[PDB]
Amino acid sequence: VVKVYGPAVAVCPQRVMACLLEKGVEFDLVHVDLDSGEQKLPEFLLKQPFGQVPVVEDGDFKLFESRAIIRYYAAKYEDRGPNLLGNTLEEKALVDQWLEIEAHNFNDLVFNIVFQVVILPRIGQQGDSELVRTYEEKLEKVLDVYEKRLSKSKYLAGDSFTLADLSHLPATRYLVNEAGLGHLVKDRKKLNAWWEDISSRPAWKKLMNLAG
Amino acid sequence: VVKVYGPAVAVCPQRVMACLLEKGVEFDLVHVDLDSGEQKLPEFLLKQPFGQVPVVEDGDFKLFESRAIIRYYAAKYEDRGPNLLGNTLEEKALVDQWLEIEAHNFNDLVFNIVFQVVILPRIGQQGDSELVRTYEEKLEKVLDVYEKRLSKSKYLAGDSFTLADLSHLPATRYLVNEAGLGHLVKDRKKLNAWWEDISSRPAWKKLMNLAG
Ligand SMILES: *SC[C@H](NC(=O)CC[C@H](N)C(=O)O)C(=O)NCC(=O)O
Ligand SMILES: *SC[C@H](NC(=O)CC[C@H](N)C(=O)O)C(=O)NCC(=O)O
Repeated sequence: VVKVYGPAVAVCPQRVMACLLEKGVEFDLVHVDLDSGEQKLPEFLLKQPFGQVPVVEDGDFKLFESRAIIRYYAAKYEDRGPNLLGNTLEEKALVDQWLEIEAHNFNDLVFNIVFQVVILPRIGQQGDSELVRTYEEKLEKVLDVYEKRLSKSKYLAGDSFTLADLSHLPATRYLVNEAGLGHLVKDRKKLNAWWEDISSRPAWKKLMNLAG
Repeated sequence: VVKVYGPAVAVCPQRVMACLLEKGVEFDLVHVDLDSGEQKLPEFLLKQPFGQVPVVEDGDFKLFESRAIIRYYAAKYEDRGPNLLGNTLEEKALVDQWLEIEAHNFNDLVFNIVFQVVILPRIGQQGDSELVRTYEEKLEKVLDVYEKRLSKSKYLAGDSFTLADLSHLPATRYLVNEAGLGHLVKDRKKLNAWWEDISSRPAWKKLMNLAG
């Protein structure tokens, strides 16, 4: 059975969990206590040498980097559940393009907003409000491009839900809830409808209700 | 014929060019003048809506994000030239893992060092030397993990050259030449041998000699 390492409430393990749930892959979650620095202990560094989560162990196979992991399980269980990769090479390419947009243009801004507004105060530290404002300004412009895309396509990589949409679920949920920046989605009609659609998927609702 | 947009001397188009050369894919390079802001003009924003390079046009197919593009051509010409993806799903997964390590752990530090030390002075601006030092400190620790990996494997994803190694070529060359930080590679025996190997590949030598 697949072992997934990391907290269920953290963005990066959530991305992996969402894919496994969508694909109907049974897994065991192994909590890693990030606040206390368990991820930097020698024992865990043998699993993930950069001292980050997630990492998966599946028999004698080990893999880390969340977006590598979701690609692997989407392919390994390609014929089970939803088509998360696309079929033609050109369809697959658009999924890859919007995964790459997620992983830099979007996440570099969004995860750092969540870090400053949510993570730091939770471990008793002050966030940098002026830095957060610079991120917000940049993110408006990034999300204007998302809105343009979603005016022409139901989902980011085409007319169906794929890894590209899935990969946005964890950081976006923190952005529009704990971080109080829901307007970035609500201000944009197509983006908002996309968000309310993908975040209502049964696999995601399951994952978030368990997390609290 | 494939059109690749961007300067031949820029890191991001170089990544794409290296893959096309390795796969024996003919292409036309269309220079985009980044220093003067051509990439932010309406005409180019129709090609790449985030105002960045590269973007490729291949008949009626358009694609951007450099790492999506190299995945696409590695698959489209899978049986031509080198096996850049891996064969089994588990082999493919390790290529993906080390592409993801490149794209955040490594590149977030390396491209920002190159930005500060090389790009900014070239457009008449001062780099932030103290910020560069913080990047260097972090990058030593990242490259210690690369050294550990390369002590156990000839290349990053296995015993053969793949997209994972290829994707490191452009930013690493700037790091160890123009940025004057060659010691980060030279200090590490396995990493240095890996670098001198992959950067001596005919496709890469071709690309860099043309660039000047
Ligand atoms: S969300 C939890 C953190 N993980 C990562 O940042 C992983 C990023 C990788 N690029 C990936 O898997 O996608 C984490 O472990 N935070 C704790 C820490 O000490 O960094
Ligand atoms: S290296 C040239 C710059 N491109 C990118 O930063 C592209 C990053 C993407 N994530 C990718 O394709 O990998 C560039 O265009 N610089 C000029 C600018 O105005 O940003």
